[PDB]
Amino acid sequence: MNTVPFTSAPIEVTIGIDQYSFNVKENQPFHGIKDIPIGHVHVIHFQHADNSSMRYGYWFDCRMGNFYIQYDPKDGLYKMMEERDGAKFENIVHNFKERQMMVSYPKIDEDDTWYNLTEFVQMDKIRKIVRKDENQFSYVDSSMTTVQENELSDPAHSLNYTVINFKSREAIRPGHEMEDFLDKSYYLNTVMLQGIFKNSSNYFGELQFAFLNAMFFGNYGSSLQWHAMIELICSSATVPKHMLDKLDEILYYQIKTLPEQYSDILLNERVWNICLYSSFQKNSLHNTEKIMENKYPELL
Amino acid sequence: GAMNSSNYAELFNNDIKLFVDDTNVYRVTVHKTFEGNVATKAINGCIFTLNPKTGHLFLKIIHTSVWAGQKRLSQLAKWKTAEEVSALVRSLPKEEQPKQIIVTRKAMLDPLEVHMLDFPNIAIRPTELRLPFSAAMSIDKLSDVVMKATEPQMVLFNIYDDWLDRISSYTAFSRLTLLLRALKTNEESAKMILLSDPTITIKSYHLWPSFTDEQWITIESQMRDLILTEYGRKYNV
Ligand SMILES: COCCNC(=O)c1cncc(Br)c1
Ligand SMILES: COCCNC(=O)c1cncc(Br)c1
Ligand SMILES: COCCNC(=O)c1cncc(Br)c1
Repeated sequence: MNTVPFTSAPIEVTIGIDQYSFNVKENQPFHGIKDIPIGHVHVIHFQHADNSSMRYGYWFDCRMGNFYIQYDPKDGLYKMMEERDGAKFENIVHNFKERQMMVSYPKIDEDDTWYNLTEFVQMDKIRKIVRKDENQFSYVDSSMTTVQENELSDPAHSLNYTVINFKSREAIRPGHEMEDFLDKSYYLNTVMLQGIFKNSSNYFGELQFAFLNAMFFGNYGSSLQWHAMIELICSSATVPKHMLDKLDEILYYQIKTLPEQYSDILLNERVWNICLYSSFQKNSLHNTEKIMENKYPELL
Repeated sequence: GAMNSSNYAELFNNDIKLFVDDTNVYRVTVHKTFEGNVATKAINGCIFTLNPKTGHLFLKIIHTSVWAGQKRLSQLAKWKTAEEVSALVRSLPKEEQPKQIIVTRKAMLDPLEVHMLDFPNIAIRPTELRLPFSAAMSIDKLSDVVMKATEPQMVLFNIYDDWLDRISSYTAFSRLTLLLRALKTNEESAKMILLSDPTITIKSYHLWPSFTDEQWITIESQMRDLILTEYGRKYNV
């Protein structure tokens, strides 16, 4: 079990760890988060008490380094840092562990929510989307724009998501205009799966990363990306059965986890009604359609 | 964006553009089967592609053979229209290609946009005007060439005849739309009006009769009366 230790909590902040969150008061004696499960990526995120603007946070994998948080009073945010001196860090952590100044990642043993939301998410793949190569962790916030959004303005700080556009020559084979627009199997299976993702685990991985950024930071372009990747599968007549079954589980847990009061902005009525009720795969997402109908029947 | 009353003069400026109307592309007669069911029989159709500035009409005749063995023909009709419009643009020298294509029904936007991805510099636009282009199959010479075709075929017309020699493109389009609106609301009356006086003839190379300026005024006046009338006969006003 791994640990993200904090130097101090100088400003009142709501702290997220994965799907958990807790409040820390200005100058409360808080020195981080312990018992973090090894084997998954994680996200630690932040909303200052004073300015609910800018949710921000860091995607990390504890197997890739010793990571600590120090508040920077110049840049005014909680910054993730790597400590390469592993004894200095283990000593720093042990002291805080002994003085019980750390909250415990509160995983219920029955609960597979986080695993189910992150099954295909990899730290090396996040690092080729969020480009900042000197660090092993990846910063994201509410206002970061996607590569595609900037086409329609700082490139270093963009979310380099996989550009999906249903009215593009990438998506539409000369001479198959009607065929390829009304049935996107070519674009899904040949253009995206076989030539970019290489397998569906990678497609599932960006889809999962997209949703989590959209839900944890209210990143609009991540929301657009998540819906686009859903719609590309649902609008394909020909999808491997293993991918349909897996998508159904993926979406089920995203819909289960979404805060009920955020359904409003984070769920696109058109995409969802299309995917569940008109698309080729309208009969292939039983678990997702059942939870959507019992939890958000207004949207439909 | 969309084309409406407020930007109506844009149709007669010097940027090449085309209207496209697909309302006569897919045409059926509906009939009873021996077993007392209903079936359709397709008849020939056409795409109505018009340069409003010049009066040039690119009438693509849609021969019933193109539906053979096809399913969902109302949806294929839109893509078939889009394919043929795209083909026509590609056939034109660059300096002759349109800068805008205005579709008269919104369901044509996506099919045309996808077929024109090679022409990112041609804007595909809808309109809010309720243009009467569906009535183009009430023009006898156009109905005839469509019904006689035995194969796919493009025929070129000037729907303004020689009018631009005497009036502007704004006035010629206004006349056309009034004639077409009349034909749509009451084809028989509209036609009786146009062909009453046998001294006025239709030149072999024209669609409408050779009216003098003064005879066009009278005609235009009678077509309004018809349209106001039929609006009463319809609404009892
Ligand atoms: C040269 O050492 C200065 C940087 N390291 C730290 O300040 C530190 C290291 N690990 C955990 C925690 Br919390 C704090
Ligand atoms: C190939 O573009 C770089 C990202 N590729 C992935 O295949 C992927 C996989 N999992 C998560 C994420 Br986030 C992306
Ligand atoms: C009134 O909202 C206009 C933007 N619409 C959204 O649905 C949205 C906006 N920002 C983030 C996310 Br996540 C969703």
